[PDB]
Amino acid sequence: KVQTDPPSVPICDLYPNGVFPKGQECEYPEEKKALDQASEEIWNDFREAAEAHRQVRKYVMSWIKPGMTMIEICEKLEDCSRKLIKENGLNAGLAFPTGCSLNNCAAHYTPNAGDTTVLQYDDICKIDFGTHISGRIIDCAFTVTFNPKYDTLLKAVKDATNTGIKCAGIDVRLCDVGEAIQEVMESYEVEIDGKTYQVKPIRNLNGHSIGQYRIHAGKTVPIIKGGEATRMEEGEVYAIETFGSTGKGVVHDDMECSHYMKNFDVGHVPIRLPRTKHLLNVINENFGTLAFCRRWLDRLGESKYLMALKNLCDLGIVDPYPPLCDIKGSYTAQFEHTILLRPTCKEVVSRGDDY
Ligand SMILES: [Co+2]
Ligand SMILES: [Co+2]
Repeated sequence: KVQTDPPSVPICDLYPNGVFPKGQECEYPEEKKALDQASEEIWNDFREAAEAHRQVRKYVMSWIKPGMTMIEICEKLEDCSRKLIKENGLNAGLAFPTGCSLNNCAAHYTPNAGDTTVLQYDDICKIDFGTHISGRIIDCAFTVTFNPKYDTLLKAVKDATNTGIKCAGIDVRLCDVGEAIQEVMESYEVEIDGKTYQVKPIRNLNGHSIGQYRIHAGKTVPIIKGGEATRMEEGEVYAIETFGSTGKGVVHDDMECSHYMKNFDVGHVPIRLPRTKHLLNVINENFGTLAFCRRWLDRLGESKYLMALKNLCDLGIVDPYPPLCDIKGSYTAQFEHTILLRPTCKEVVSRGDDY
């Protein structure tokens, strides 16, 4: 068909032949064309997930408004994402929980059950959500504001993310990408409520390579100078993300934890404790090595699971990822895209007409 008003038609039904739209293709800063075409089914899975991400976020920008609760915003977004990705166990679905981190919090907040937080006119909210097909993950994120006082801070971070995307390429050193991002970000000065700031990158947050069912595959993309001279390689996939702040430019763990994920390297572990065994089975069936949140356990009918969840964290089977925040009173912004380092070109697979 054509897509519906509030979106409800799965991306795979909009593109009947199984061939999905490319993202932005870029020259990097024969045999390789054969090598590129050999992985076409993989690129196509990323593109299906990226078109779902494009259509979901456009819909979100149409209705997100102060006065909504954070739970209402997350549930309305995730409902649409499940429909457009055509959720099907671990073959298609949500790759990680909807981040909606506010103000000084830069990442890894999503509400748990009972959270009464309401979105305000002066809030700066980072919407970070992920889709996948067959474990091929799109990690892409943007910042929502309603007061025009944050416009230059948003522009700084968007320009820095685009600079990291342009610098990236096969054989490029990851430390060079960081230096480049920081140079652009720090070229911006902003004025918010009568105080001026030079925008600083959050130095202990980073982009990351992506692997199959593995949001963090092991290499990190720094956003300040001073990092490793490890090179980017042909065939790798990266989330190029940057964060800018008016605070210290450093985040710490804060608030209640909502995001959790099985450690990718831990094998099978026999458990006899009944509630802990049941919860690990629930995680293995529904999430595998993809991240989840407490709201997603509640939705599956689980209750009284918090001690079993703590047990799995203390065993090192699951890791907790608490919200990461700069100092009180500071403002943080984020923009992110997923890029594929194909043999013939760099594709910014999650690029849209919006950002
Ligand atoms: Co992200
Ligand atoms: Co990311």
